[PDB]
Order: sequence, then structure tokens, then C-alpha cells
Amino acid sequence: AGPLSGLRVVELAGIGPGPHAAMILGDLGADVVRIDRPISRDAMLRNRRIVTADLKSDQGLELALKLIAKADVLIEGYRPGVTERLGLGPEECAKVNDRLIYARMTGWGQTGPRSQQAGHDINYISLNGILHAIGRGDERPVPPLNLVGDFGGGSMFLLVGILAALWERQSSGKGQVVDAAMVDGSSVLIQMMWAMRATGMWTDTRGANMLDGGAPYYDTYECADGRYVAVGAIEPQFYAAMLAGLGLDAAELPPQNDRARWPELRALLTEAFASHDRDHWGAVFANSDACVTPVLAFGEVHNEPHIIERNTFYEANGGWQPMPAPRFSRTASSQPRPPAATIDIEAVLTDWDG
Amino acid sequence: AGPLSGLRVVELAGIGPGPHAAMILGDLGADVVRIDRPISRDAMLRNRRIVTADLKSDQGLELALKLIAKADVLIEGYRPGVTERLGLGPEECAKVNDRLIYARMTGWGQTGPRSQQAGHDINYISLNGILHAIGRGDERPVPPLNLVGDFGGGSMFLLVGILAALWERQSSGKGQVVDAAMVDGSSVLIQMMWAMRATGMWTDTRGANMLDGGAPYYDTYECADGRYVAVGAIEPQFYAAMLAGLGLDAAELPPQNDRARWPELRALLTEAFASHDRDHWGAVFANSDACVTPVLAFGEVHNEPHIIERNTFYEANGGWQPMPAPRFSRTASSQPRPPAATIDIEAVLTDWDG
Ligand SMILES: CC(=O)CC(=O)SCCNC(=O)CCNC(=O)[C@H](O)C(C)(C)COP(=O)(O)OP(=O)(O)OC[C@H]1O[C@@H](n2cnc3c(N)ncnc32)[C@H](O)[C@@H]1OP(=O)(O)O
Repeated sequence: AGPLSGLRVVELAGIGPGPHAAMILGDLGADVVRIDRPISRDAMLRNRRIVTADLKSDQGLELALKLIAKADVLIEGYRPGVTERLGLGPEECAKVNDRLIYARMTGWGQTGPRSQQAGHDINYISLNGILHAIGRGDERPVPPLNLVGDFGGGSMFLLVGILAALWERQSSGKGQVVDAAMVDGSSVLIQMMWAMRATGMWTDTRGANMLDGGAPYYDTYECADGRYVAVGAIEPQFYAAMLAGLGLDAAELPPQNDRARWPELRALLTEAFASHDRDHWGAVFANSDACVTPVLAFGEVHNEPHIIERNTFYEANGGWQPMPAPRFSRTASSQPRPPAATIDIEAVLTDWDG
Repeated sequence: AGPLSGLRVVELAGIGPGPHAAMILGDLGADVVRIDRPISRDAMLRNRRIVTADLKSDQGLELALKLIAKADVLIEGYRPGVTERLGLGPEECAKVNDRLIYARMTGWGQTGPRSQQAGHDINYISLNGILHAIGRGDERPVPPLNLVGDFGGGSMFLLVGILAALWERQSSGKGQVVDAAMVDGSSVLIQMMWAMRATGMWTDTRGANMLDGGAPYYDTYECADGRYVAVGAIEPQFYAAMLAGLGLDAAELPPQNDRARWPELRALLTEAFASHDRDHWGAVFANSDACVTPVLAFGEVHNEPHIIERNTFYEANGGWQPMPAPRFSRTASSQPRPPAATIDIEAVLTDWDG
């Protein structure tokens, strides 16, 4: 019922970015058919029909191509050359469907010296300067989960490519190939730091910048109960609101942006936040612009009033999952359909007329 | 010359996610016109025309509405109510252009108890469980820059909503409002962790999971020269390739997934990686499936062969910037146009026939 209602998508079962992009398309209403090798508990596989095919068999190849011939989009996330070998490369698909958006999701891209090399998120963000910039200054870099390569710089770019190529097709009548490399997407994702580096506004020193934890006003603080708050009071009026809530006299602290005295400033804020529990600070800063928020663990999220009231999550047999994002005022997305029994590929073809 | 050639976008100048979204649209060929308060060194404002208007004045409002009348998309990233008070709210824009995609970029969303509160990336990811999950276990949480709220779970969800709504418009003939809240987008961005929590595959203990640094085969290691490599060898055949490169006998190490002995395993891997410099390991693992990559600082990226060969970056002005992502085979994006001088708003209208 979302805005992608009517869109047909064939997804070749992979890991990480590919199934996440296919999930978001299905979340928004697309008709997504996932082909796996011959009832899932994986909530990521919500909003699909699952079928199976031996793509290396004559029958399996034939059936996939029939499906693809009726699709708008194809997603694959194998090594470059894998679909080519199978007879499912962009050139073969063009023969049956030149309107097809052929979406290729990789870490290293379709070509280049590392294009054939295995890897995972942490590898892709290692080569482009991102990982080096994450973590405390006095320790080795820490992975920001697989959030930056696989998803922000991976599936999200695949999604933009797919939907952009669909817009182009309104006018040209034709599809094309989208080459989404996580090493590329995540670089554009961090374009801000590349821009700042050029003007002296960001340095290559880990943990010593405005947004990486180096600034006392942009970091977490441990409270009296051992839980945490997040402070993000960058602008002077918000920072002042923060000091006001803590009851600290600005005249007695270092200037907010005197980096030479940041340790002094941080020590004073640390003592202040440590004096009470996390929930105390929620009360103190209620409806303020102080940019002070509780750092909630996953399992406490479903109790936060702002999360509850906006229905950011739903209960999926077992536990909470995120509702579709973003939101649409007229063609709103439905609550996701849970994973279901595998069905027969020929049933899908009858439906699709292929 | 990219896939979005022909698309008209009005951007109301803001910070963080909004300009990043508008940047990507411009990168991919969109005609983007940014209205600012009455030549930039900010590389992010690439691929724009900049104009100026006092939106609080009669004239400025009239001129903004004439421009918006001719647009496909409007991006705004102020607090809920701000454009409404201006006379630029969705209901006003709909009177002059019911095909307009009205894209609203915020942290907390358009409603709810936190909806009027100031904040930045760190606050948005503090409330939904994400920040709590980032960093070493023995320390307070560390922000993953502003990569996860502002961009992966922010601008990129704004982009997916804009382009999805443009798809829907093909059939309905109408636009609608896109409500992109960083608290929601970033939650869908981390859907994999919500799915895993339900099946016992992810815990709320920071630094103690497969992908957060807890696993010895998915983390960075410091080398003889104080520089780092990234290991990402999750799959057993990749892990074996890693140990082969290290010259370690698998028979003499704890099993890869015996978590009880992970400290022992990490101690042996630490001793191995510590015995030579980063670039030694870079060489040893340059071509294998071991998932071991050198961790490059921003300043080194431009020297990495895979980065060079694929033109992931271009030289803009005294610095590298990321080329457009993702890539398109038929309608490829141009090298970004640098920020140029402000132009007169009527010049844009003349051009757009406003
Ligand atoms: C920046 C980082 O490093 C990290 C980040 O996360 S950036 C993301 C920041 N968060 C967000 O963007 C969420 C949405 N926006 C906001 O919450 C807020 O804009 C903010 C907290 C960031 C800033 O707060 P603020 O400075 O009080 O701005 P805001 O409340 O949006 O109002 C902007 C005012 O400028 C005006 N304005 C904007 N463009 C104008 C123009 N061209 N002419 C005249 N007025 C203009 C408006 O009329 C509005 O005035 P009013 O208060 O009278 O209604």
C-alpha cells in the first residue's frame, strides 16, 4: 500500500546489503520475489515471496529468466562475473527485458584490482579512510557495526540507484545497470568530512574532532547509575541551555570552543553528569534545547514515549522490529508482512503472466 | 547528465541531512536550486544554483512560491511548524503545485513529545538503541561520527522517499509529503540487529557481539608500526586463508567460534599482526580471500590502487572529494560542478518559466 505498489522486483538471495535493499522496496509496497538455492525466522526477510531454483540447472535458469522478463528490477550481490557465468548477466537479461533495472550490489565494484576479492563491511570502510576515523584516540579503531558499509553506504545507494534509474526510464523507456559499490557509497556518505578536511575543519587524528567524541559538548557521559546520556549541544544557545540545566556558571568554565582547555571542560561536565542518574537528566532537560538525551539500550527503546507515540516499532511475533521509513502522507506503507512458507515459482509466473 | 537529469529541486538551506540529500540529487543530474538567507568553500554545496531570499518578507515568499510552483521536489529541514509559519507549508504549496514532492527532513519527526526539541545526530541515535551499541565494552559509547543519523538513516531515507514518491506520481499524477525522521531511518538502517536480537543472535552488551568488535575475526589489529589492519574473515574458508597468511597452525589455536576462548584467540592474532608493519600485511593479503585490509587514514586514500583505478575520488580544490555514487551504465553522472556565485532568483524563474 506504500508508494512502490505495482513495482516488480526479483532478488537473488545474498547477504548484507542486497536483502536490506530488497526489504525496503517491499516495505514501501513493491512486489518482491526472492530466489534462493533449493518458514524463515529472519525478520529481514519480511515483505517477500520466497521461491527456490537451482540456477545452475537448465530448468532453474529458464524459470529465473521468465521471472526476470516480467520484473522491473533485479538485485544481485555476488562477486562480479557470477551472474554472467550463470547466464543471468546484464547482457542475457537485456535479451528478455530491456526495461530491466539491473542492480549490482558489491563492496569493491564491478572492476578494479580488488573486484574479485572477498570482504565484509569492515574491509570496505578500511580502504577509504572511514574506519580509521572511528573510536577513541588512544585505542585502535572500532567498527561502527556494519552500519556504514553494508547499509548507509551500501543498500541505501543501491536503492537510490534503482529508484533514480526508474525515473530515467519514464522518459527513455529503457533500463540500465546500476553498479553500487560500498567503497563508493560510503565515501559519498562521508562527503562532509572530505569537504571539512579541505578547509581545515576536520583532521585525520582519531578522536580529536568536533563529531567523533573529541568535543566535550558532542559525546556521551556516564551518570551515577552507570547508564549514559548523549550531549550534542553544538550551537552556543543550546550549549548555554545545557550548562543552565546542570546549574553550572559559564563564568567559571573554559570557553566552549577553547580546545586547549577541553580536558578541563570535559572533567567539569563529567563530575556534573556523574552526580545523578540518567533518568534525572531526562527530567532536568525535559522540553529544553539543551540537546541532552538518554542513551537507551535496545531493550528499553519500546518504553520511550517518543518511540511509542510515533509507532517507530511494531511487535513481530517474538520481538520489536522497525516500521517502514520514511513516511508518506497519502500512500502510507503497511505494517510489514512476516516471512512465510516458500511457494512454487510457477505460481508467481501465473500471477505475473510470465 | 546522470539519471535524474530534468528533475527540478528547491532546497531550503539547512544543515546536515538536507544539503546532503540535495547534493546527491544534483550529483545524479537534478536541477537543484538552494534558497539561502540574504562563492562557497563547502564542497557539499556542489551541483547547485544558490539564490537568496528573505522568506519572512512578502516579496521573498512570493518569489519562493513562484519557484516552488515549477519544481518537482522541495527539501526542508527546519523544525516542524517553521515552513507553516512562513506560508510555505505543504497545504500552501499544494495550492500552487499538487505534483510537488514535499520532503521534510528532521531528527524526531513531524509530531510527538520530542518533535520541537533541538538536537543533532548523536541525540537521534541515542534514543533508538544504536549509540549504546557502538564502541568498546569497557568504556562509554562512542559516536560513529554523524554517519548513522544524519546520513545513513537521514538523507538517504529522504532520498528513497523522494524518488519512491516520484514513482508513485507516474500513476497518480500527484505528489505528497515525505516525512523522513532520522530516529526512524536509522532504526530501519539497523533492522538486521533487531532481527538478530529476536533469534538470540545479538545481545545488548556493548562490544560483545560478532560485528561490534567483540569477535577476534571481525576487528582491527595494531601492527609493528602502530598502524592498523581490519580483519573481516567471518566465513570459515576466509578465516582459514587469514591464518594461512599469518603462518599460524589452526591445530594450535582455539576454534574460531569458541567464544569462551576468544581472549586467547585474540591474544595470538595480536602477537601475529604485531610482528610486522601494516603495509607488510597489506602486501601478504593484497589478493587473497582472507578479508584483511590495511586501515588507511584519509590522507593515504588517494594513493591506494583500487581507489585510483575506479576514480572513487576527484580533485576539487586543494582536496579530494568523492565522485557520485552509485554508478549508471547508460546515463552516467558528470564530475560535480563546484560551488559558484549566487545568482538572481528571477534568472532561475526565467529559465524555469516561472
Ligand atoms: C550539524 C551537525 O553536525 C549534526 C546534525 O545532526 S545536523 C541536523 C540538525 N537537526 C535537524 O536538522 C532536525 C530539524 N531541524 C531542527 O531541529 C532545527 O532547525 C535546528 C535545531 C537544527 C536549528 O534550530 P533553530 O536555529 O532554532 O532553527 P529552526 O527552529 O529550524 O528555525 C529556523 C528559522 O529560520 C527561518 N529561516 C530559514 N530560512 C530562511 C530565509 N531564507 N529567510 C528568512 N528566514 C528563514 C525560519 O523562518 C525559522 O524562523 P522561526 O523560528 O521564526 O519560525
